[PDB]
Amino acid sequence: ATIHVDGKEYEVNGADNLLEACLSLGLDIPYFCWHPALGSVGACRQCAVKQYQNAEDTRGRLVMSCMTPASDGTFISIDDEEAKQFRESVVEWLMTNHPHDCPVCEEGGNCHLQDMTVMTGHSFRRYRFTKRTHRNQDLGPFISHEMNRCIACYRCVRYYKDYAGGTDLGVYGAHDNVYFGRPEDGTLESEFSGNLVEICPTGVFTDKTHSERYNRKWDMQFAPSI
Amino acid sequence: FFRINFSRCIFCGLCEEACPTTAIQLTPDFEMGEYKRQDLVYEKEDLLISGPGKYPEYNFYRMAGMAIDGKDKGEAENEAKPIDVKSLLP
Amino acid sequence: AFELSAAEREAIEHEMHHYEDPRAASIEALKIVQKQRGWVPDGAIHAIADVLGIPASDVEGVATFYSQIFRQPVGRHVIRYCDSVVCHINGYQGIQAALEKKLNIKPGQTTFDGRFTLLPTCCLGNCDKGPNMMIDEDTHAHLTPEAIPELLERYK
Amino acid sequence: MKNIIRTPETHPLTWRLRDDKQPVWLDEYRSKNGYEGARKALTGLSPDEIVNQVKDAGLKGRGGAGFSTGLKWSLMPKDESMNIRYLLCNADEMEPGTYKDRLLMEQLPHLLVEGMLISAFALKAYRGYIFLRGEYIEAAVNLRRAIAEATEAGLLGKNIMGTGFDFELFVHTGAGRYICGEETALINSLEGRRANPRSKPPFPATSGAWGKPTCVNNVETLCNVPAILANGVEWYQNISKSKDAGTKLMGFSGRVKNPGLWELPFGTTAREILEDYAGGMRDGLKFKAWQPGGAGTDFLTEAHLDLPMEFESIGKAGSRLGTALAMAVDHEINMVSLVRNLEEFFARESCGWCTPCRDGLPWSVKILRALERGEGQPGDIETLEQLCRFLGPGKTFCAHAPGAVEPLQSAIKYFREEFEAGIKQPFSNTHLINGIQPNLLK
Ligand SMILES: NC(=O)C1=CN([C@@H]2O[C@H](COP(=O)(O)OP(=O)(O)OC[C@H]3O[C@@H](n4cnc5c(N)ncnc54)[C@H](O)[C@@H]3O)[C@@H](O)[C@H]2O)C=CC1
Ligand SMILES: Cc1cc2nc3c(=O)[nH]c(=O)nc-3n(C[C@H](O)[C@H](O)[C@H](O)COP(=O)(O)O)c2cc1C
Ligand code: SF4
Ligand code: SF4
Ligand code: SF4
Ligand code: SF4
Ligand code: FES
Ligand code: FES
Repeated sequence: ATIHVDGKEYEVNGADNLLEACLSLGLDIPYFCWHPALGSVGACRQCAVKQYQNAEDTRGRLVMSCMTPASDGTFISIDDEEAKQFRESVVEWLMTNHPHDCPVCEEGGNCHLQDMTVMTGHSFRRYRFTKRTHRNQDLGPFISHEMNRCIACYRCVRYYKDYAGGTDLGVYGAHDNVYFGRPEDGTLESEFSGNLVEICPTGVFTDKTHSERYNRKWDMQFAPSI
Repeated sequence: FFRINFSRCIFCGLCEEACPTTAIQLTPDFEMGEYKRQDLVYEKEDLLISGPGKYPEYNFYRMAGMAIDGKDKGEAENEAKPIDVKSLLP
Repeated sequence: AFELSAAEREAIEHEMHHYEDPRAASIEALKIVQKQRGWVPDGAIHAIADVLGIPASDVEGVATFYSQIFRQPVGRHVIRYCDSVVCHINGYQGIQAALEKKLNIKPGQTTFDGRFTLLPTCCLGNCDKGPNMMIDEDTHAHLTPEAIPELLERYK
Repeated sequence: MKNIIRTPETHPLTWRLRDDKQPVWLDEYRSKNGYEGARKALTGLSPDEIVNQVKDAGLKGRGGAGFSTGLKWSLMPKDESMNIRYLLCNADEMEPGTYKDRLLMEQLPHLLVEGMLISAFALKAYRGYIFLRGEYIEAAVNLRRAIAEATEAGLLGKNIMGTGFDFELFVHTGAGRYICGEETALINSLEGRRANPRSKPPFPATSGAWGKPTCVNNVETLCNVPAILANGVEWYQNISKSKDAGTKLMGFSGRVKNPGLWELPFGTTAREILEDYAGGMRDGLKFKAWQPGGAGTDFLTEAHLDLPMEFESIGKAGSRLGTALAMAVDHEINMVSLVRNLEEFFARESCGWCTPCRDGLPWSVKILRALERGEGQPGDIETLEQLCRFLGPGKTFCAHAPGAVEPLQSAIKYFREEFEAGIKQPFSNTHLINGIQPNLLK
């Protein structure tokens, strides 16, 4: 298929969505709820681009790139001012309730929310009201739970339930008090519960074993091993 | 632990600028000459003073959402009380 | 700790007859347990999940998603006064003040004797006859703040 | 206007109502030409012929959006391997200012049963569910009694009218969420899940309830169906000289002399509804605003009162016809407190799925509480306008938040003075830190 991103012509797979196609081309689009292994749902509303009907269309329409197929003759703009404004707005709405926790958060320096907050260009707070807070759960020896840092992107439940087949993690509640966790305190039962520490784009689910002897990601010496 | 190699330190103040709790500070004192270079490595017992230094009131843990002793959930600044997910209110 | 009664289980299974997937009876099962006990307790989530063959995480998520499935203990009668825009225009705030000053509780609370639980609800679909209230199953329309102490005396 | 004679030709939905507001049961219903449309459908019409007849009659969706019902019915798949089809009646009706379905299912439940029967025969739907809100106790009782009576009378179950068509009707009472009225979220709640909506395409016509083809229709649309099939297409297009065929339950509510609900042809102006049927406003109250179709629609002024209650006319005025149950705001009602109440409802009835509604309606609620308390700060009205802009159609997952912010933008557009009078404090969201000099942005 042929797409035109900001006037530049690209050749992509027409069976892909625009978010994965544009990420494969090195273009940067902020996203939270999409995962390459979990598919697209359109929850977080972060990946907005502006789609035009044809080359000679100026007004466009904001579409969600993870839920839009990368069909032939597609015309999108990532760097449109309205699309950029809306992506910054989505980051801002997530930031309204987010705890002031980065120095005492194991995800810091490794945080996808930190990266996307910086990438959208949002650094000025104009929200003056209170933040919602949540109690934490005890998820066993491996996973540490901090529900304050959640951005309600539904990646954990999608992974743990639809992908890993686990049964003891869910989403509870409603409008802005949605809670992601177990129905009660106890150890997470799935053998693949550890991948929540990399599926979750925030510091809600963290490596408790690493949190015992924590160091930031830039301080690690890494090697490729088996 | 916390250690600073003062034989390497250029006293540029970037650490104090980067501290988000205002724990680390550069104080107006320059008498730090030493006989041995190993004694220029200052551990935490050589750095932790008994007061707030140049910032007399700031407390990062009064602003953080993480629960510590003496500050439960919702007790920090600009924070609502935790609404239970089993609440009767809509 | 929690044991489903026989009538509850039979009602849940008879509800499960009506649907293609037994998960579709989760709301009705929660309402059956709630009608039997006033509220859905903690062990009821696992009991309903065992009966229906779905995880307790989904039953808990359904119970906490819906506002009329009470996951905390309530009073013997649940007063539900309408909050919405037409009852706001018709003056539900006087009704709320009368209810609070008679029951000595805020919305979302239960009286000390366990007799009433005060709750604000959304529109009751009775907007031309507002302001509207719902005690346990009965809808009361054309409310006035002077009728509250008489209307709450027929719910012992 | 007390002199309202309800003939069956001009009032097809409410002519068989009783004076004492008791429900009309099966013998009384069949006495007043009941199940004649069902008999004609099931004894002399093909299902595709009924679909084409409803499409030619111009029946639009009476649930607010105004989509054509024949076009919705024609979008079911033609594959004969899919024969587990479902027909759903959206009896949720959770919109504030909407009370028409309660009247229809409390006093004429057999009208709904006959409409579901005809529509299920047209759609070749083997099963039918009435997704009813849990607060409609008497509607649930009457619907279950009417379903039992129609089953005992051979109008439901197996081999209806000798045709061989099997149709089973159930009543599913909900557990109180406004988002459950959304058709995809209605399907999700019917499946026993959390009532988060679904993205479309796929539409429920091809992949709906339990994956099977599904048709969700309002109570009033299915109540319109039997009159269409018992009197014909020409009668249905010859009762109103408007682009919207048929009659609609309209009505004014809120501090009018006669708050209520009347069945009127399309093209009836809101002024004559308000003055003749509702009687005008009460004593010592001045008309300042009105919402044409429920809590999710734009406010309109007194100059808009002369517009005919159609989809196209109100659409050109900056609002939507909606459920056509208008609400009148008198001069004593502060617009900021009213819009605060609306946004509080819309924020706490969010399903939590998508970020703009979930985390941008509470921000508007807190701003409106501050403006109501006189604690507003500069930036608040512009923040409300940006919230209206970025919660519009296509920015959120479903249409809860566009309809949520429609009253907000209409009130800021017309009654901006009250919002501006809410602002009294200088802007500050940061306290002073002692040793650090603040960056004084100009
Ligand atoms: N209690 C009530 O009656 C309430 C009514 N509403 C009204 O509901 C409306 C919003 O509802 P939506 O679900 O967003 O309506 P919509 O405009 O998305 O579609 C309405 C109907 O047409 C069908 N449809 C639309 N386009 C279609 C297509 N291309 N292919 C197949 N089917 C298609 C949908 O499946 C649905 O049944 C507003 O007009 C609002 O006023 C809103 C809240 C409460
Ligand atoms: C948030 C939301 C809530 C809705 N609630 C209802 C409802 O309670 N009842 C209803 O009939 N339609 C409701 N709708 C409209 C439905 O999506 C759908 O248009 C309708 O139920 C069936 O279409 P119809 O008008 O052709 O009958 C709602 C839509 C939205 C976006
Ligand atoms: S989740 Fe990310 S943004 Fe939030 S406190 Fe942790 S590091 Fe900071
Ligand atoms: S806990 Fe993490 S993965 Fe789950 S919804 Fe919240 S931010 Fe997303
Ligand atoms: S950052 Fe701090 S410790 Fe490092 S050289 Fe500068 S003043 Fe010294
Ligand atoms: S707009 Fe978004 S969060 Fe709000 S009810 Fe719809 S899908 Fe749910
Ligand atoms: S990544 Fe597309 S909406 Fe979340
Ligand atoms: S607004 Fe209260 S009954 Fe509708």
